[PDB]
Amino acid sequence: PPNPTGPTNRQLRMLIRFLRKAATANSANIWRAIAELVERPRRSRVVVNVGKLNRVANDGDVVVIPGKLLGGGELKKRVVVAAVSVTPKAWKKVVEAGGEVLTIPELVRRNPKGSGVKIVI
Amino acid sequence: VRRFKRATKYRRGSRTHGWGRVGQHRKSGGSGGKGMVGFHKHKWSLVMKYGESGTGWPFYGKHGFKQPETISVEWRPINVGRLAELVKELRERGEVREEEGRLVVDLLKLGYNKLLGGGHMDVPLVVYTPVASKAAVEKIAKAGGEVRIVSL
Amino acid sequence: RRELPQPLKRLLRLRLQMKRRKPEFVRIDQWRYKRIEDSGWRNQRTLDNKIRRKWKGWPKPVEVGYRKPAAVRGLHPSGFVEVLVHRPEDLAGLDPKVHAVRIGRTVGLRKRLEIVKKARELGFYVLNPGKEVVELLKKE
Amino acid sequence: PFTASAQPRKQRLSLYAAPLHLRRKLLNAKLSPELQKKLGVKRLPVRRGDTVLIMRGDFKGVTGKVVKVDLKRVRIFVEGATRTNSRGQTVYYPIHPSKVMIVDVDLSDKARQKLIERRKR
Amino acid sequence: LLKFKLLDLSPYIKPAEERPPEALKVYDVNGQYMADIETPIHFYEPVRPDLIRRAYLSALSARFQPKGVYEGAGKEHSCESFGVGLGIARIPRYKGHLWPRGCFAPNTRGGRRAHPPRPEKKLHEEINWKEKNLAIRSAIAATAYKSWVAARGHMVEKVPSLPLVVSGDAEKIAKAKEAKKLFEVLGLWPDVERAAEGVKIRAGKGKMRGRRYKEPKSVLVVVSELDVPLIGAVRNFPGVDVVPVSHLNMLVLAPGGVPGRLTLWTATAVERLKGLFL
Amino acid sequence: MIPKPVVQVPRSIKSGGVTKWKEGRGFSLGELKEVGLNAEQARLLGLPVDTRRDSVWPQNVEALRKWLIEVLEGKATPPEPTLPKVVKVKRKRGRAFRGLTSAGRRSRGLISTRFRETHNYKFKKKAKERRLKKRHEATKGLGNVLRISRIINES
RNA sequence: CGUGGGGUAGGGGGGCGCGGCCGUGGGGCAGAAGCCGGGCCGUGAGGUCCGGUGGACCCGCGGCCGACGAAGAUCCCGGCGG
RNA sequence: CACGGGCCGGGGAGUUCACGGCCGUGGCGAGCCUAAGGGGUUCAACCCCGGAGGCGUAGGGAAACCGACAGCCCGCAGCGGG
RNA sequence: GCGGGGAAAGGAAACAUCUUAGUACCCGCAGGAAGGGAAGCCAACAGGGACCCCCUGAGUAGGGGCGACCGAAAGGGGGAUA
Ligand SMILES: [Mg+2]
Ligand SMILES: [Mg+2]
Ligand SMILES: [Mg+2]
Ligand SMILES: [Mg+2]
Ligand SMILES: [Mg+2]
Ligand SMILES: [Mg+2]
Ligand SMILES: [Mg+2]
Ligand SMILES: [Mg+2]
Ligand SMILES: [Mg+2]
Ligand SMILES: [Mg+2]
Ligand SMILES: [Mg+2]
Ligand SMILES: [Mg+2]
Ligand SMILES: [Mg+2]
Ligand SMILES: [Mg+2]
Ligand SMILES: [Mg+2]
Ligand SMILES: [Mg+2]
Ligand SMILES: [Mg+2]
Ligand SMILES: [Mg+2]
Ligand SMILES: [Mg+2]
Ligand SMILES: [Mg+2]
Ligand SMILES: [Mg+2]
Ligand SMILES: [Mg+2]
Ligand SMILES: [Mg+2]
Ligand SMILES: [Mg+2]
Ligand SMILES: [Mg+2]
Repeated sequence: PPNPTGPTNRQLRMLIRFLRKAATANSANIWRAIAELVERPRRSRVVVNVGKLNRVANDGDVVVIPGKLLGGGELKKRVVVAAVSVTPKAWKKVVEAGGEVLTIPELVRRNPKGSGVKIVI
Repeated sequence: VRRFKRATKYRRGSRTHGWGRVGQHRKSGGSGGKGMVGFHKHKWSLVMKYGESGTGWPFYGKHGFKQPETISVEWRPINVGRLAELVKELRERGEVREEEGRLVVDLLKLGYNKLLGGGHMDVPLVVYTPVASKAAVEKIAKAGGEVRIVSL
Repeated sequence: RRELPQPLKRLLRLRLQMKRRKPEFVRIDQWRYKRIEDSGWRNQRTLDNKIRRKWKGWPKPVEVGYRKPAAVRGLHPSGFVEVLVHRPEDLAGLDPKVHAVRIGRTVGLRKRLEIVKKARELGFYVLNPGKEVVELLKKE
Repeated sequence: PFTASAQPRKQRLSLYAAPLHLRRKLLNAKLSPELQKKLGVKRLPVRRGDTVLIMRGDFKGVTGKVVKVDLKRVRIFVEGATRTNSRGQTVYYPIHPSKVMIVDVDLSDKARQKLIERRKR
Repeated sequence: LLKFKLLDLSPYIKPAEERPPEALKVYDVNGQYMADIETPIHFYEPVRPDLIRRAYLSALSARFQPKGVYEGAGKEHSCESFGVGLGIARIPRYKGHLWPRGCFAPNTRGGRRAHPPRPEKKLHEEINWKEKNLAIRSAIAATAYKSWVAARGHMVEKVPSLPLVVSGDAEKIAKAKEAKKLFEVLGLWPDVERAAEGVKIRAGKGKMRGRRYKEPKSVLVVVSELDVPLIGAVRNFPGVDVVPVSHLNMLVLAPGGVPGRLTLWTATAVERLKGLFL
Repeated sequence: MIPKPVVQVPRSIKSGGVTKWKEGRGFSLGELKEVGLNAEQARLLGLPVDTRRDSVWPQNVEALRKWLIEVLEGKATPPEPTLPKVVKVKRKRGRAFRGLTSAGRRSRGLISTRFRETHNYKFKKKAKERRLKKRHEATKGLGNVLRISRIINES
C-alpha cells in the first residue's frame, strides 16, 4: 500500500516535534509515548468520548488524550483533560462536570515531568 | 491529503506490467470466466472458506421467506440512556414543555417509534411511545417517570 | 583556482581520478545500431541481458558504487560552485570566493557585456563570457 | 460585422473573410492635429487623393498623395514610397493604412462629408 | 477559547511572527491613519498551506470542461484482417483499392487513439463545505502577515500595515484615475506596477488557444456589497481583483494554491466579515 | 405573497406513526367554502384549487383569510388566474398508424394499466438508462457483485 | 551500530524527461525554438555551457493535470540502400 | 541449425465510469454529507440556500416477535515507590 | 418521437430455459418536439389528489437452469402547473 507518510498538518508536525523535545529535556517517557500515539496514521488515530472518562478516570485525575476528545455519553466527574483537539460538546460536558480542558503543550508546561498523568486512548 | 504517482509510471520498461512472464495478462479465461461464475466448480474452495460447510448457503440456496415490507413496521428505537441525553439537549433549548411537573417527551414527534432499555435514566420523565420494552418501562419507572402507550 | 580546505583538496584530486576511469554507460550493441547510438543508459529488463548480470568481458552496468565523493560532488573543475546568472541583478548574494558565475546561454550580447563588467569588478570568475564579449573587452 | 469572440481563431477568421463593406473600417488612419481641429473628427478611412504622412518603416517621414487603395489586401500606395525593379520600372510599396497619418483630406466626394458629421457628433 | 487554534509551543519551540493585532488599523482615502477596529475571528486562524492548496485546487478544477475525441475516429473505415499466409502482418487492412494499407489499429497511421480522453471523466475535485470554509478563513488570516504576502511575491515595502483596511468612503470612487491615487497613497501602486511589467507572452501552445498572455496578481480589493462604484473603478488594473466580502473564495485568496494575497479591505467589509465563512 | 396549501403526507404502515407535512396540490373545496369562494372564484383570484381533496385544515383556512383580506383591501396584487390561457391543438396525421386510436391504446395497455407500467414504457425507460449509463445501469451485474462481496466481507 | 552490500517474477521507496494549467522570476532581432559538432556536471534517467546554422519565441523554481518516454509487434506510414 | 527485424525518420499499447475492498492524508464528529433543484454573481467558475435521502448510532430470528455491561482477573506502555 | 415485425454473435468459462434484447435491423406514421395527461387511482381507517421529466426509494420487493443475470411501484424532494 502507500506506506504511512505521517501527518500533513504542520500544527500536528510541530506538536509531535514539541513532545519529543519535552521527553528528552525532562526524561519523561510519557511525552515520547504520547508523541508516538499522536503521529499514528489518520485511519487509526485515537478518539475518545467523554462517556469513557466516567469509567477510566475519577475526580481529580489529570488525563492526557493523544488524539481527539469527542462528546459522547455523559460526564459526571471532575477531571483535567488535555487533548490534541476537543469538540464543542466535549468541552462543554467536561467544563460543566467540574473539569477543565487543556492543550497538550499547556499540560507539559504545567507538569513538565507528567507525574501522575493518566493516558486515555 | 497526499498524492501518489500512478503504477503505470513505474511500469514503463517492465515488459509484463506486473502480470508476470509465465502467466501473462490474458482475457477472461485468466479470471475463470466472466462475472461471478465458477463458485460451484473451481471457485468452490472460496465458498467453502466463507459460506457454510456442506450447503454453501450464502452463495447458493434458499432460506426462509421475507415478510413484506409494505405491511411491516420500520422500527426506530431509542435507548433510555440515549433518551437521557436528548431530553437534556431539548431542556436547554426550551423545546420541552413541562406539563405534569415532570418533563414530557413524545417519541413520535421526535422521530422514534420504540423505547429500548440501554443505559440509565436519572430524571423523572413522561414518555409517549407506541412500543416500550420491558426493561425500558422499568428504568423509566425507577427514575420516577412513567411510560404511556399510544395506539396508532 | 578556488582555494579549498585541505580535506576538500584531496577529494577534488580523487574525484578527478574517478572521472578519468569512469566507464561510459551504454546499452548492448549501442555501437552497432544507428537507431540507438545516441541514447542514454537503459537498464533493459530482458531474458539474456549479460550486462545486468555483470559478465566479464561485457559492458558494465550503472551502480551507486561509482558515485564520486559527496563533499566535492557537483563542483566545477576549478572547484567553484557554479551559479547560472541571467542578468546583473542576479549577482546579488554571491560570494566571489565560493561561487563562479555561468552566464545563461540565451542571454543577449548587450546584456552579457553589462553582466561581465559587473561580475569582473566584483572578483567573480566568469566561466563563459563568450567569444564576442571577449573580443569587445579585449578591444577596449 | 467582426466577431466579438475572444478566441484568436475567430478574430482572424472574421478579418480575413470580412466582406468589402467591412474592410473599409480597416482603412482608418489618424488625422493630423491641424486636421483634427479643422474637422473635429479623430479618424477617417483613407481615400484616394488624401495626402498622408508615412509614420513607420523605411519611408517614414515621406508625405504624398494616395494613388491607390486595395480593399482586398488593405494596402495603400503613396508617391515617394516607391522603388525600381530589375527591369527599371518604378513600383509602389504597399503601406498598411494604420501606419500613416492623414495630413490632407480629399473631400470632393459628397458622401465623405456626411461621414464627417457622423464622427464629430 | 482559541487556545487550540493558536497553539503555544514554547519553550521547546521558538515562537514565530506574532498573530494579527487585536485592533485593525483604518486609513482614510487620503492615506492617513484615522481609527482602529477590532480584528475579526477569521484572522486568528492558523495559516495552513496544505489545506489552502486543497481548497484552491477544488475551486479551480470545477471550471474545466469535458474534452474528448470523435467517438468514431479511426473506426469508420471498411477494413478487415486477412489472416496469415500473405507474408504480411495480420493487423486490419483496407478492403478496397488501398488493400495492403493498415487501418483501425492504434499503431497504424489513421488508426484509432488507444486510450483517448473521455468527456465523462470527472475533472472536478469535490470538497466538503465546512472544510472549504475553514480554508477560506485560513487564507484570510494569511493576508494579515507580511511574511506570507512577501512570500507569495507581492511588494509590501510601502504598505503601512497588514491586514490593510481602508475607510468605507473608498466605495464611492467611481473613476480609475481616482482609484489609482488611493493605491499610490496607500503604498499599493508598486505591486500593481509589478503586474503591469510582468505580463509575458507565455511559452507553448496556449498562444494558439487564447492564452497568449500571462499576467501576475497584484491586489485583491474587498468591498462590502455588490454593485458599489469602487468595483468598476479598480477592475481594470493589471492583476487587481475586486469582490464583495460575501463573494470571497479560494481563487482570489490564494492564487497558485499558495497563501497570502495583498488585500485592501474596506472598513465596512470587515464588519460584514464577522458573519460569513464560519 | 400567495399562500401555499399545507397537506398531510400519507401515513404509511411502514412509518410506524411518524408523520410529516408537505405542500399539497391545492386548496380543498371545504377550505374554500369557509372563506366564501368556490373553485371558479378561487381560480379567478389565482389560488390553486384541488377539487379532489376532501380534508380541511385550519392552517390552510387562516392563510387564505389573511391573504384574502390583503387582496380585498388593495394591499396585495393577485397573480394571474389558475385557468388555461392558451389553446393549442395540433392537427393529427396518421393516428391509426401511430397506435393512437382506441384499438391502439388497448393494444398498448393504456386502458388496463398506467403509462409507467405499460410495456412500451418499460422498453424505452431501460434503453435511456443504458444509453446514458444512469443509476443502476452504469454497472451490469451490480446486484450480484454486491451480493457476493457482502458474503466475503461479512462472513 | 550492522560475521550491511548478487538477484529474475513480484512487492515497497525515491528521482529524470515530455505537453498543458495555477503561481513566481526571468531571457530573446546585441538573435528564441530547432539542427550539427564539442567541453563540463551527475552512478543514472538527464542538465548545462561553447562554436557553427537558424530567424521568434522560450526558460529556472513551487504546485497540479495528462492523448506522457520505444529497438523489436512477419508492427503502420514515408524515404532510401546492398 | 528455435522464431522476428534491410536501414533511418515519425507513429505505436493499464484508459474512463460505476460499484466493492483496502491504504495515505484532510474536514467534521453521535453524527457526517447533501442530490436534483433555487437565488445571486464580475455568470459552466464563485457565494448562499436546498437534509429528500444515504451511511452510523442495536442485535437476534424464516417469521410472528423480542431487544443488551464496569463485576472480576492477567497484563504491555505509562505513572508513582524502593 | 410514435406503432408493428424482429435475430445472432457473445455471456452463462460446454449448452438448450435464460441473457444479449424488444436490442441491431426492417416496415409504417408525425412534430418542432413527440408521446403521456385529468381516478372504475394510490393508500390504510391517517391521508394524498391529472400528466411528463430530474434526484431518491433501489439493485429494495420480486423474476430466474433461484444460475448467469434481470428488476419495479407506492412514497419523499424538485422543474412546471390547467
Ligand atoms: Mg497470474
Ligand atoms: Mg502455465
Ligand atoms: Mg505475452
Ligand atoms: Mg459443484
Ligand atoms: Mg423451501
Ligand atoms: Mg536464462
Ligand atoms: Mg542558439
Ligand atoms: Mg486521426
Ligand atoms: Mg483527479
Ligand atoms: Mg517547443
Ligand atoms: Mg440492471
Ligand atoms: Mg541487492
Ligand atoms: Mg515546474
Ligand atoms: Mg521490448
Ligand atoms: Mg515499409
Ligand atoms: Mg536499388
Ligand atoms: Mg511462434
Ligand atoms: Mg527476417
Ligand atoms: Mg459486445
Ligand atoms: Mg457460453
Ligand atoms: Mg461455443
Ligand atoms: Mg411522409
Ligand atoms: Mg408535447
Ligand atoms: Mg400531443
Ligand atoms: Mg430486460
